[PDB]
Amino acid sequence: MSEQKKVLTAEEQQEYKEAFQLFDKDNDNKLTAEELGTVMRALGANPTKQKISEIVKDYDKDNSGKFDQETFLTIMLEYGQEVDS
Ligand SMILES: [Ca+2]
Ligand SMILES: [Ca+2]
Repeated sequence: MSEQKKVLTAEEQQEYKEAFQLFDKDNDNKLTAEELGTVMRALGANPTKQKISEIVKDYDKDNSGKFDQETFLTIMLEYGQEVDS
């Protein structure tokens, strides 16, 4: 295959699986605000810990201050692609 899709495809699933897995040696199956900020930076540019921490505490208040793969997979799946570039 000449073309490739790193979004809403198997490539995205594996990419994120290893991304969170490698950044989760504690084996918690989740990532804290700080951890999420590191992986999120790859999707955006380079935000501040205080900024990301505020979004995590506001986006994750009905659960906790951690991130679950299911949440990221659901959001990326509902968006259809999220990023265009
Ligand atoms: Ca962890
Ligand atoms: Ca949550």
